[PDB]
Amino acid sequence: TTIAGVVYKDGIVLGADTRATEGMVVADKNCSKIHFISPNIYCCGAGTAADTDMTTQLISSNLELHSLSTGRLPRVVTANRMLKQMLFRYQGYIGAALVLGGVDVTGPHLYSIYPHGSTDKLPYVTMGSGSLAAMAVFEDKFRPDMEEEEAKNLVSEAIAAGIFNDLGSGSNIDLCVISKNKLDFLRPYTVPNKKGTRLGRYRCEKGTTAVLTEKITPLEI
Amino acid sequence: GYDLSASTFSPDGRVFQVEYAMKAVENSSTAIGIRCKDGVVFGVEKLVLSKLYEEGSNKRLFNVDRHVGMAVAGLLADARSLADIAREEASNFRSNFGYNIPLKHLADRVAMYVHAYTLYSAVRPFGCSFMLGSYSVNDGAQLYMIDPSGVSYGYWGCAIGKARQAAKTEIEKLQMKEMTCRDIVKEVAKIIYIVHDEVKDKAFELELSWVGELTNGRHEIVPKDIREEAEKYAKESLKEEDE
Amino acid sequence: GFDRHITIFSPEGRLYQVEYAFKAINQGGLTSVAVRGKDCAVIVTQKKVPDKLLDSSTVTHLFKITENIGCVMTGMTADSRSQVQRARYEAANWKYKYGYEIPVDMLCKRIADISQVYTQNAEMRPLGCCMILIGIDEEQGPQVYKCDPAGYYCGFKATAAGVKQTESTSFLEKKVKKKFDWTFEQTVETAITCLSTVLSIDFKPSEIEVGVVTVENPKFRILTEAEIDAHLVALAER
Amino acid sequence: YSFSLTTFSPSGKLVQIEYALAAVAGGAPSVGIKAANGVVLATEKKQKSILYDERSVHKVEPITKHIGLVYSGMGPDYRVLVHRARKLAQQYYLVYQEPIPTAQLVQRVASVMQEYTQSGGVRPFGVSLLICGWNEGRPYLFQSDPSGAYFAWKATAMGKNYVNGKTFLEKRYNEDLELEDAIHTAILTLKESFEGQMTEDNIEVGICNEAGFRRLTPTEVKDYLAAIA
Amino acid sequence: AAAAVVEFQRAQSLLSTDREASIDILHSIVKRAVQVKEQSILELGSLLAKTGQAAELGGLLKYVRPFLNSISKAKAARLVRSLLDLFLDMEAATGQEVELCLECIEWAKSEKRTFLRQALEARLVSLYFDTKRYQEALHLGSQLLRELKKMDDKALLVEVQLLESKTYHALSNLPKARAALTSARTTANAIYCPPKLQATLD
Amino acid sequence: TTIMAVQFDGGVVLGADSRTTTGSYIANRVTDKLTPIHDRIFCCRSGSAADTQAVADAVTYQLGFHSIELNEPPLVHTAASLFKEMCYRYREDLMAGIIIAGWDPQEGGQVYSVPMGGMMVRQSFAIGGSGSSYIYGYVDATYREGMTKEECLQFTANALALAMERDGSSGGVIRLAAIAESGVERQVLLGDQIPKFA
Amino acid sequence: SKMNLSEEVDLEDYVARPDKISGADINSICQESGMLAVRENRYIVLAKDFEKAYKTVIKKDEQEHEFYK
Repeated sequence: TTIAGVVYKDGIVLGADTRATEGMVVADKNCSKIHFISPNIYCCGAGTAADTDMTTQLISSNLELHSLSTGRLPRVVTANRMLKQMLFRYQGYIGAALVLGGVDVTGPHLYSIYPHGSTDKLPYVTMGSGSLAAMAVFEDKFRPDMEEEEAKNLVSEAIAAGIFNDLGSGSNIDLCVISKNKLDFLRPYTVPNKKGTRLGRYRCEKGTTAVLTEKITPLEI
Repeated sequence: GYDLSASTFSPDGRVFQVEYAMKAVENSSTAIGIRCKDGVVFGVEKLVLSKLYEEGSNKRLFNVDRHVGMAVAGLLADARSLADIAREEASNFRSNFGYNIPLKHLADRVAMYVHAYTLYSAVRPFGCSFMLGSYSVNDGAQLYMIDPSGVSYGYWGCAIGKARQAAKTEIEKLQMKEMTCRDIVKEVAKIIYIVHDEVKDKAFELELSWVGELTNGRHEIVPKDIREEAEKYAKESLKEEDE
Repeated sequence: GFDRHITIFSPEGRLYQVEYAFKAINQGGLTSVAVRGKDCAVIVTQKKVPDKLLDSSTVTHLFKITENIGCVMTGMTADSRSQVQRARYEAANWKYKYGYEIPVDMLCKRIADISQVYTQNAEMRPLGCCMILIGIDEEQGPQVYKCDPAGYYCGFKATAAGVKQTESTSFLEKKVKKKFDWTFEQTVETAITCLSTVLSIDFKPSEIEVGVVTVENPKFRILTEAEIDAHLVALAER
Repeated sequence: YSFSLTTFSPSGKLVQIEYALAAVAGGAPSVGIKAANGVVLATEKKQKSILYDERSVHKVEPITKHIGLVYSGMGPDYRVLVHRARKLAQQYYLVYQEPIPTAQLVQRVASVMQEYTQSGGVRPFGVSLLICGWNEGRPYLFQSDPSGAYFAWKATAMGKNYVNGKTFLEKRYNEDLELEDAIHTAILTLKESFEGQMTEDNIEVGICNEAGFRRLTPTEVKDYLAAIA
Repeated sequence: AAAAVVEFQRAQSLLSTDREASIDILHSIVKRAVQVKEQSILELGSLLAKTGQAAELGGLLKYVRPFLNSISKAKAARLVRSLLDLFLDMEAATGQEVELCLECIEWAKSEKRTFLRQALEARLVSLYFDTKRYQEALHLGSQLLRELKKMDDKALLVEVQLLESKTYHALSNLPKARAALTSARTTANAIYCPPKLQATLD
Repeated sequence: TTIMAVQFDGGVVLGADSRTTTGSYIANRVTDKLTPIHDRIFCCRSGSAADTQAVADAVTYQLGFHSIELNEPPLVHTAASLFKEMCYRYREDLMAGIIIAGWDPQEGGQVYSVPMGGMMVRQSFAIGGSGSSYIYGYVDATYREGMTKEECLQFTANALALAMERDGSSGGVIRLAAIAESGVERQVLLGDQIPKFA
Repeated sequence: SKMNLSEEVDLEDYVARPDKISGADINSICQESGMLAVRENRYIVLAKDFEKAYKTVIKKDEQEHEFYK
């Protein structure tokens, strides 16, 4: 896994790679690692895929109920508090390395929540297996108050570094750019590696494994 | 709206069982508490119902904490229950936060307990009203009164029981804010003796106490010599009034 | 059958015990008025101390739910204190759970829901107190809300509770018909003169409590005797 | 208490539920009309003075991005029921990552009302609900009753003059209506019983179509009122 | 936005001083945000109503209709009715009234509005009667009566039956005008009949 | 982690390094170890970041509610007592040392050190964290009664700089915070304002 | 019509109110407005007079609890 996020001038940009490895084999190639917490809040997930998915889903539902009650746009502080408190309740056993990021009334915010519940409110964060390479890229070429396109390119470069220099990292790069007005969900942003371009067709003939039984059932429409 | 439960409002919006608890409160003998400038002095007109009891056999003055003492009036069983509740509140406060409970906070907590009991019909309001008194160097001398409805109000001089109005007039005839505890003790004894109704109750004992700077913010029963001097002052005052 | 407990619906609706809770609120004996200006929210309340033995510093119906939210309570004082403690607990829990100060509307919604539970269940009684919350919302400005023992929590531009609730509401209605854009002094004066006119009393600085929240200073402040006297003297001079 | 306060009368009727129905019928008028491409829930939001800020307590509340809900009866009971409906919708979404069907939401809110009719120390909800929804590609209008019974309606009215509103809807309603026309019909039905000039603020309306349920702003309600005057 | 407001008060000042300049500025605004355009259309329509000019305001209808319906407010029936009523309280017998009303009715049919369509058809039969096209008035009125009988409101019904009564009084003598008037009176007896309608009946 | 809190007449000054390592990798380079509790009380956290943050939030909630109830500013001793109750009750669950320090009107200028285990003891100056040891002797040598405001600031900066420079698990910037009558004033020594030795 | 009102009255605002008041009540409102005018020694009744008279006469406002609706 390789998730990252960075806060630029007008908002934030999150970026995840796309791969899920069940063990040491590529189980998925297009796993969506960026989860919808709120119209203005998205959370990249790493670690146990089901655990992150269900944690983000539960907090998204809680925040939807909270927003319906309040009549106001939810806040990244609320999202971070919910995530951290629940992850602390489950004694780090709810393994979900999260990069939460949103744009509420009080500007853009980006937190990095760890499985044990510890949180960090940093301008740029990276988590997952490729976190080291992504943070290398960020520490290498990050400056405060970036613009939309350069922040997009920075996060793309970081996630690409993770993908290439880390095993078990994604194939494509997904981004989510959140501002006071727009919520672009670029999926995929790029495809650094597409496929090996298989050679000519090598299929067998029409009919090569006969059957022991046949039970065609013409079910009604 | 009947008056058989605290969960029922009268057609007038008046919970009647709380008023009946107050009616039970204004049947005990009397209890005054005067907040001097450097302490609080409690006095109780402890009616010795029979000569068979020992002096101090029905103590209506309890030490809720090192620095807090309460004087109760009404049902002694309910008063003892509330004293135990206040004692455990003070102990819990000290154990959790690490310092002596402020009297205002303790009074608020106990009053909210009394309100918890006056809310529902599964229980009944406490049939006793009490006064809390404390002195601290950093918070002055504080006196509060809490009634069956759970109404905690601070006072400079308060009276509960039968002759609360008479005790209130006698207390109003004082410059409490500028006196010292050593003299407010004599004044309290005088007030107890004045408000006492000899022909109606006859037998009578005076139970005093104070918490002040002279006690280092600690609630204690009045020493025997001081109590005797105050009682003599009250007797001579009554004699002079008669003459 | 039973207008003795809430959960009966006397046979046209008419929750009689809730109506009796409102009657208790009136029976409390005091009156409170709340107004909101362009940038300020003010709550005045009559202050009665008929003993000279009472501390007169503990006789207060103005409470601080949190540093930025104040309230004035009317009706039974024990129930008022209980609901104030509940409001403080709810505000603190909201801050701990969501990470930002509870809005006044949400706080009144919480207490109104609790009162609704009291009216829904038969074991309890609807505690007879009226709460008026004051605060500065980050976007809606000086929010002023009022919760009642039935669970109603409508937000108001200017409201009142107590024995003279109707007359205070009528006076504030007349005032808000015209030029409701009130400065801080204008709104404080409006509240004070509303209470004075309704009670037919010339207010000394002693027998009133004033609580204020302003956008510039969004901290619930209980004005001191000196400030109340300054406002009253200005009112008398004008 | 644990003993039910809603019991059968010697005539085999639940007088407690009947009295809850009376409380509902004494509530503010509300109308729900399902058009060919959406639904409209209108309601009377008349305050007792201009002091009442008619922007804090909303008479029509959304429960999901495709379900809205208005009521007639007790405001606090409506509040608790809308909160419970929101929680039920969120639970349904969490279990099945799919917005709760309107039929299921009304079924579960009706079950809540029924269990408050049956339970021991409680009172039947003094509100009747008018859920509207756009699950699938069809509009749904459901009325849930204090008894816990839910009826699917082409168009209905509940409140003070609900019988008159229902007669008016029968006369004026056709299956071929379109959302902007059903809004006209709903506001006209409310006017049929409204006592006074119908301002854009003392009334509230919420539509529900493919885009999802949304409470029309006072500006849009003003435009509709001007077109209907 | 700020420029729009500034030119709005400029148009108000020119309304106060010399209305023509304000009207020209309003046309400039319309040619030139959706709220600004619709508002300015409203004021300039009112100004043309006051000044008595009809061809310009009809051209305004022709121009706006497409943009009016497309830009926003599918409830643009507001503006359509407003401008038609501006015409039709500024009655001038310019001939273009019938075409404008038919165009608006067809637009309402396209939008699927029904009460707007029926109100426009009622006042269209009024226009046909006022322009002496009695046969067309009678046919449209009969269709509108058949619609409004099944969609019971009784008010536009009474108005349409009164218009049919007047048309028959003008054309087919009074064995049919009397019957139409009787129908109008009977229908009116079952509703309040606001003072205008009651006076028209009487 | 390196944290210090030293007392002076009329207030206190807290200081902390800004490093947070998940092993040999710095998860956070600019961590904010200092955490305000109510208005003047601050806690320097050390050990498990999750446990420290959770206990800090819980104590903040408890102390805010307590201060609202009392209508008075909370005592530094009261805040330290809350921290000590929580830590001592959940010793085995929590791995978190803390340094409470602040000012209150009653006995202003207080520093309590609640190490892991949950024992509350007042001190003139308190040290904590992984890098504590490397400077604890130095601070014992260099401390003297009567420190003034700026001299305490310099002492804290020097001690934290030494701990950061000699400790692998400590580094980054030095965040200082002086609390007194006027209030709390924060500051950061980034790269050169950090004192250097040799 | 029998009284002499100032041209600023605009009785429509009073008519369009949600009060169940009889013709006797309307006569009382007008009569009290005239009485206030006489009190202030004026022979023309003002909107002030009508406002005060209406508030003095139609004082039925009481109860109507808001939670029933």
